[PDB]
Amino acid sequence: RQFSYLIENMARDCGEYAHTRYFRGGMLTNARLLFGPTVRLPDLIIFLHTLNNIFEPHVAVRDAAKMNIPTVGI
Amino acid sequence: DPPPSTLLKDYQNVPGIEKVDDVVKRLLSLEMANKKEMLKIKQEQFMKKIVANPEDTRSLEARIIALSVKIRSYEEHLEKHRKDKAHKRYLLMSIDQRKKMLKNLRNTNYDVFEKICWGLGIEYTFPP
Amino acid sequence: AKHLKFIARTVMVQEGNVESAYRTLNRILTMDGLIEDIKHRRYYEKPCRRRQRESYERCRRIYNMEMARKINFLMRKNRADPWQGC
Amino acid sequence: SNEDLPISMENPYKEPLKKCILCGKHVDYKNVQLLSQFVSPFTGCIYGRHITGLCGKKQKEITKAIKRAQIMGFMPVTYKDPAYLKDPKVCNIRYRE
Amino acid sequence: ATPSLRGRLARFGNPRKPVLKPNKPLILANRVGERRREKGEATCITEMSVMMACWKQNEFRDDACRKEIQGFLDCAARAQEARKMRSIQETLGESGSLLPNKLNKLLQRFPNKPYLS
Amino acid sequence: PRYELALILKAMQRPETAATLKRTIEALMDRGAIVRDLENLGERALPYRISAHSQQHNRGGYFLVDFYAPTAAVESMVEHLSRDIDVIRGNIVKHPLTQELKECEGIVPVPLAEKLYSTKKR
Amino acid sequence: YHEDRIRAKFYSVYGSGQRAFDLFNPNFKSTCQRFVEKYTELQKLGETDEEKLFVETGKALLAEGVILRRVG
Amino acid sequence: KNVLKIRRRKMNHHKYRKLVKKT
Amino acid sequence: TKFSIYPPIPGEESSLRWAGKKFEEIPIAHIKASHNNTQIQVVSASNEPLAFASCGTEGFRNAKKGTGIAAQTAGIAAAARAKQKGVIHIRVVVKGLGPGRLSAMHGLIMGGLEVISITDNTPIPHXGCRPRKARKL
Amino acid sequence: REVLQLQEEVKNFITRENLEARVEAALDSRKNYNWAITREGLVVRPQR
RNA sequence: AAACUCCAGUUGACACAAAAUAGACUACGAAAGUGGCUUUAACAUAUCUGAACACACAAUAGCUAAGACCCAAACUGGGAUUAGAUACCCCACUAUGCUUAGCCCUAAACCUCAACAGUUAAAUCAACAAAACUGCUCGCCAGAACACUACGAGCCACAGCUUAAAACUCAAA
Ligand code: FES
Ligand SMILES: [K+]
Ligand SMILES: [K+]
Ligand SMILES: [Mg+2]
Ligand SMILES: [Mg+2]
Ligand SMILES: [Mg+2]
Ligand SMILES: [Mg+2]
Ligand SMILES: [Mg+2]
Ligand SMILES: [Mg+2]
Ligand SMILES: [Mg+2]
Ligand SMILES: [Mg+2]
Ligand SMILES: [Mg+2]
Ligand SMILES: [Mg+2]
Ligand SMILES: [Mg+2]
Ligand SMILES: [Mg+2]
Ligand SMILES: [Mg+2]
Ligand SMILES: [Mg+2]
Ligand SMILES: [Mg+2]
Ligand SMILES: [Mg+2]
Ligand SMILES: [Mg+2]
Ligand SMILES: [Mg+2]
Ligand SMILES: [Mg+2]
Ligand SMILES: [Mg+2]
Repeated sequence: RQFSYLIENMARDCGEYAHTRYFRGGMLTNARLLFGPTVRLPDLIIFLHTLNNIFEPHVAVRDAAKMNIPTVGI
Repeated sequence: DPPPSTLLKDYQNVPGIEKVDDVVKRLLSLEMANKKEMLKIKQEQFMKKIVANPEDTRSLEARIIALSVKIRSYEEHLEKHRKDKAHKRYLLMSIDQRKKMLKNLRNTNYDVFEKICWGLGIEYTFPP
Repeated sequence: AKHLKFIARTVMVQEGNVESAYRTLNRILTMDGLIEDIKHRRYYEKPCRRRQRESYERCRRIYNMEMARKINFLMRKNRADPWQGC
Repeated sequence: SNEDLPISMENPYKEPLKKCILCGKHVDYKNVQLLSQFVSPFTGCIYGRHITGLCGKKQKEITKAIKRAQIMGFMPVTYKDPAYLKDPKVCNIRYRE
Repeated sequence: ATPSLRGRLARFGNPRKPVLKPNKPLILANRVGERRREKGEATCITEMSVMMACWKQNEFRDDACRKEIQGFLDCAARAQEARKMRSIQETLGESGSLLPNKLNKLLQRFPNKPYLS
Repeated sequence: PRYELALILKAMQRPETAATLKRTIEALMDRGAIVRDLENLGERALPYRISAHSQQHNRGGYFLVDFYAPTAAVESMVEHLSRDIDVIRGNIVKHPLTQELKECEGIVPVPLAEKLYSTKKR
Repeated sequence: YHEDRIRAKFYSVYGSGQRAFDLFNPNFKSTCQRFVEKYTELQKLGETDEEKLFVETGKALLAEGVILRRVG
Repeated sequence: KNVLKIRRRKMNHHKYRKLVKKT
Repeated sequence: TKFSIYPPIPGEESSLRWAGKKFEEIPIAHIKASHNNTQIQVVSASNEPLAFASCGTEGFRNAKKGTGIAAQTAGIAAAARAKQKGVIHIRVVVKGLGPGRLSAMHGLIMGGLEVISITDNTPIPHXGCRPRKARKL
Repeated sequence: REVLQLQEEVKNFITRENLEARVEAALDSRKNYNWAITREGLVVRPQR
C-alpha cells in the first residue's frame, strides 16, 4: 500500500490498468459473472509485488495461471 | 594382586623415581589410588606375558586381556554386592563377549589363541 | 525447628501499614513457590498426576512466553496507518 | 579469475560467546558468601537459572554446593544468612513492588 | 529466555523418552484469550461487623450506633461505584498492554504460518 | 586418594581444642593417612542447632584437614568421628582441588526447535 | 572479503567512527574504509606482519589529521 | 480412540475371575 | 536511614525501638489459620502465655468458624485480653493459608495492638509425611 | 614436573614430630574461603 | 453428624518414615526405573543383526518368615447422604507401603512408533497422529466374536502365570 497511489498513476499514464485494492474472489476465474459474458480479461498481468499483506502469494498469481494469462512479476 | 607399594603406571618410568622420599613413593603407589589404577597395572602385566607387541592395544589379544581384567573386577564387585543386578548383567554380558572374541581368535590365530588361554587361565568351551 | 526464628519469611511493618507488609510477604511466598507448594500438599498428588501437571505447566510456559515474545515484537506495528486511503 | 568475488572464511565479525559471571571460577561448598547470593533471602530457596543467569554447568555446581554446605553445617537451609544480605545483588528478582 | 524444545517431544530420531507430552500442538494461535474476570468477593464486611458489633452492645439502637452505621453505608456506596468504575476501566484497556480485540487485529495482520506457501 | 575432612568441633578452650585436633590427626595417621595441611576457619555460630552426644550446640570451631589416605581408611575414620564427644559434625569429601575444571568457551545459544510438526495445513 | 578481517579489528580497537555513514552517496568512505585502504597499501609494500601492519597504519592516519580514539 | 474393545475384555475378565471364585 | 524490610538480627546493635523495647523483647502473636478454625495466642518474648482467642471460643460453630469475620472477632478478643496485660506492639507469626489468615490480623489491629512485623511459619515438609488422598468431587 | 612439585610440598606436611607445633600454629591463624561475585564477574574478598 | 477433650496453642527434646527449592535443567540406566548428603565399588561389546529351545533382569499389587511403625491406607466399623448407597463425603483402624531373607514374574511394562546404516532426492502425502522414504535383519500379524477362555505342558506360582485352540454364531467388526 506504500505504492498503491504510485502504481495506479503509472497505469493510467501508460494507458493500462491497475488493481492495487483488495482482490475479490473470482475476479478472473468468475469474470463473466462479475463483469458480464462479453468481458475481456487481461492479456498480461504484471506483479510489482507478488505477495499479499499476510506474506502469502497473491491469489491472482494462481488465478492468472488458471485463466492461462502470462504473468510478469518482481 | 600387585603389591600396594607398586607405583602407578604413569609414574613407573619417570627418571629418578627410585631416589625420591618414601612419602613421595607412597603418594604415587597403588595404596593411595583407587582400584581402577590397580587394574591398569594388572592389564600391563598380562600384556607383556602374553601378547607379542605390548603396545598394540587394538589387537584381538589386547581386547581379550582388557576385557578379562574387567571380568575379574566384576566378580570381585559381586562377591561383596550379591544383589547388584546391574553389575551381574555386565558380568554375564562380558563373559559372552569374550567368548565371541575367543571364538574369532581361535578361528584366525590358533597359536595366539593357545597363549591367551594359558596366560589368562581360560578353559575354552564349545557351546551346547 | 533448629534454625533461628524471626528471620525466615519475615517482613517488617513500616509506619503501621500492615496491609502493605502482608502483601509483600504474600508476594514473597508466591514468587518463591511456597503458596502453590502448600496448596498442592494438602492432598497427596500421586506421581503420575504430578508428572502430568509438570508437563502441562511446562508446555504452558513455553506457549505463553513465545506468545508474549510475539506481542512485544509486533507492538510497534500498532501505530496509526501510514497509508490510510490506499 | 576475478579479484572481487567473495572468499570463503569464518565470520570475522562474530562476537565472542557470552560467559556466566562464574565462568572460569571455582565453586566451593565452604564459600557460603558466594552460595548465599543464589538463595532467596526470606525462604532460603535456591534460585532457578532464569534468575541467577548462570550456565547449566555452574547452576549445577552452585546447587550441589549449597546442598552439601547446608547438611555439613556451613549454611542455613530455611533463610539466607543475614550476614550476607548486603552483598552484591547478582540475581534478577525483585520482591518489593 | 523461552525454555528449550530440543529433544523434548516424542519424535522419530529423538532417542530419549519425551520430556513433554503436550495435548495440543505447540504452535502459536492467531488469537489470545479473552479478558477474563475476577470472581467477585463480598465487600465492606469489615464495616458490616463494626455496625453489627455496636448493634449488639447497644441493643440494636440505631441512635447509639449512628457513626458506625454511616461507615458501613458509605462503604457500600463506594463499592457500588467502584464496581461500576471497574467496568469502565475494563473498556479503556489501560491496565492491559492492549485489549484482546485490539491485540487480535494485530495478530490478524501477522498470522502464524505453520505451513509452506 | 586426596580427601578433605570438614570438622566442626565443640566450642572449647585452646588446650582442649588442641588435644582434639592432635587426637583426630593421629587417628588419621593410625589408619595410614598422610596429613598434608590443617586449616582453621574460625569459631562461629552454627547455621542451625546441632544435637551431638546428648548435648545441644550453637557454636563450633571449623577446621579442615587435607590428607591422602587409602580408600579403606575413609569408612574406618567416619566411625572414629562418630564416637568422639568433642566433634559436632565431621564430613570427609574428595578434595575439590583434585577435580580439574574443564575450560568453558561460553554460552552456546539454543535455537528454537524446528520441524516439530509437519507443514500440512491444519 | 579479505578486508572484513581488517574491519572487524578496527571496530574492536577504535570502535565505530563518530563520523556518520552516508549510505546515499555511492562513493562514501568511512574512517574504517580509509584505514583499510592504508592498511592495504602498506601490505603491498612488502610488510607481512599483522600486529605491526596495524600499528603503523594508525600512525599514518594520525599524521594525516585523522581522529582515532581508542575505545579502551 | 475409544475404549470399547478394552471394555469387552474388561467384562470378560471380570466375569471369569468371579466364576473362578464361585467354583 | 532507609527502611529495611529485613528484621533486626539479634546480637547486632540496632537503633530501632518500640516503647524502649528491642525487637527480641516484643511479644509474639501466633495465628494458626486453618481451613476451618483460626487460633490466636499472644505470648511474651519469654514464651509466657498472655491471651488466647479462637473462632470457637467466640461462639462460632461448624462452618461459621471457617470465615474471615470469625477470625477477625477472635483477633479482637485476643487483643483485648492482651492489652490488659500491657501489650501494645506485637510480632505476628501466621502459619496456614486459611480464611482467617489476614482477617485475624485485622482484628488484632482493631483491638488496639500495633503490628511491627509479619512472619509466615506455614509448615512445609521438604520431602515428610504422606498427606491424605485426594477427594473425588 | 609433578613429582618435583610434590617432592617440595612433602617438606611442609604434618608429621608426628611437628604435630604439636603445627596444631598451635593453626589455632593462631585464620583461613577464609568466603568471597562474593558481582554482576560484572569480579571477586570481592572479605574485609580482613 | 459422628469422633476427640490424657484435647488444643507456645516452647524444648525428638526416626528402621519420606526426600521443598534447585528442575524454565533433560541427564543416567538394557528396560523396569533413577532428582537429600558423603564415601566405596562401579556403568558389556575396535563390524552389525541375533535365542518363545536358554540365562539374567523386570513398576505396582501379592505370598512366606523375622523386625520397625510417623503418616497414608484396601478391608472393616461408625457418621452422613440416598428410593436404595455394599459408593462418592467425614472419622477410626488393619493388611499393605518400609528394612532383612526368599518368592511371585504381571502393567495403557505404551514415547502403542523394533535393532543397525542411510536419504531429504523426489512419484511428498488415504485420514488422523509425531513429515516421507531406502538398504538390511530379526520378531510379529492375516474378518469379528468365542478368547487375557478350554485342554495339554512348564513353573517355589495352587482363586496363579506363560504358551494357546476349536465347535456353535454373525455380515460385519
Ligand atoms: S559460561 Fe562458562 S562456566 Fe558458565
Ligand atoms: K529434599
Ligand atoms: K503411552
Ligand atoms: Mg535410523
Ligand atoms: Mg491427546
Ligand atoms: Mg477422547
Ligand atoms: Mg463378553
Ligand atoms: Mg465431575
Ligand atoms: Mg458431636
Ligand atoms: Mg547382539
Ligand atoms: Mg528377547
Ligand atoms: Mg516385580
Ligand atoms: Mg512386598
Ligand atoms: Mg493415621
Ligand atoms: Mg459405612
Ligand atoms: Mg500398619
Ligand atoms: Mg527408607
Ligand atoms: Mg512406563
Ligand atoms: Mg507393544
Ligand atoms: Mg530386535
Ligand atoms: Mg492378564
Ligand atoms: Mg489362563
Ligand atoms: Mg491347565
